[PDB]
Amino acid sequence: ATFEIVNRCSYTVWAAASKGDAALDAGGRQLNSGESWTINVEPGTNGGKIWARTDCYFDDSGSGICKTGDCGGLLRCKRFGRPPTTLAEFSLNQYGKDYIDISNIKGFNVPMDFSPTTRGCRGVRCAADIVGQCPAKLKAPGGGCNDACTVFQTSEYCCTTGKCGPTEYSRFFKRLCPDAFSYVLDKPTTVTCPGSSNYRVTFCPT
Repeated sequence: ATFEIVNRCSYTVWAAASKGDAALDAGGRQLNSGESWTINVEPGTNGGKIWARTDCYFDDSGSGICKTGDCGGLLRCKRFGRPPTTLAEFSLNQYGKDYIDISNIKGFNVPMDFSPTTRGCRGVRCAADIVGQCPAKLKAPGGGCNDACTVFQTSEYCCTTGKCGPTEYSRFFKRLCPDAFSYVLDKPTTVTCPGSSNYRVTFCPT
């Protein structure tokens, strides 16, 4: 499947793409404002994620640090990034269908649209100003708005027992971005697309 990753933000982002135990495609790249990066994701990929990283410094070996979404200090991510990270999540060719969602379960750093470029399903978006409106206790100094599990590490926020409810913090994210997951047991906002669809992830869509 083809994903075009577009940075419409006014600032540089370092896109990342991983399935948690390996990079997808090159795994990461710098995107200046307006740039587009096209990646190929193997059919059958289960549990892939794309996200943006902000305020990164990398050396010539591709080693460094980012203030949001850092993936063990690498330009080319092999593992998932450190919160806060708005996530585009996908599983492809699962019994004939692709499944896509946006999640705020690991917080929010950059607004995002995640849409098919082929026919037969809808896109999803979280483009509200979550950072600006972030509750004081969830604000990340490096930038972004952490989820409550990351911050407080309780069974209730992290849904460790598999039983948890919405919280004051999850409802913040859900009010601003209803079409994104706000906590682990949120009513799913997954979109079902035809198997082998192609997609575009746009940072700062509005």
